[PDB]
Amino acid sequence: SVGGIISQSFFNGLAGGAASSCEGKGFYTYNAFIAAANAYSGFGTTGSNDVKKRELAAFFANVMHETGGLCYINEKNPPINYCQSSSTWPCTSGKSYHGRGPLQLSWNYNYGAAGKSIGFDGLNNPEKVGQDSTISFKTAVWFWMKNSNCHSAITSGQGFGGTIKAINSMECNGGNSGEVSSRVNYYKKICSQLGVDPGANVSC
Repeated sequence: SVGGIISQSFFNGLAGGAASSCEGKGFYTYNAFIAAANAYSGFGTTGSNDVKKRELAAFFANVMHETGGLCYINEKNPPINYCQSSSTWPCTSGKSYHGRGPLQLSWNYNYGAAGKSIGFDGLNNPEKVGQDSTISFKTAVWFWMKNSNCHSAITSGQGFGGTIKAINSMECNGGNSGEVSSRVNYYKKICSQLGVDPGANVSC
């Protein structure tokens, strides 16, 4: 029922600010988002209308931050391949697990697990996250629901700030106040566009 809260018009509003030269423009699509949202039971369909609106606002605020406003698919000039040697999620030689997609999925161990959930080979074909729109959004909803405390935070009174803590706790408590402010600014704007109060515990 996410499409009832986030319309095509609302999504185009978010995606439309990206410069035409952004790789994300026309890659990050409403069709892909709605397909991804519906794939994970409870995502933006938990709680009252205000709770659902705040969860979706929280998801999009973090997505807007991570992608520079739905501009970037790929992490810029990644310094490493993001391989942590593992017997469970072995790195494929020659592949990079740099950030890709709406929440910048990174590291072999995360790609492996995402691929297992979504139905692609995360270790051998991490590039799919930057090539298939629906897979790309599914990695973000998967991370939100299954690989982090983001969903639990936003549905247990921890507010938007709890989602920041769930995603990159190093930013909180003065770690990087500019990064927190970036995420918060997006959250407040999106809440305003959805006509929902941002709630408590907005920052961290």
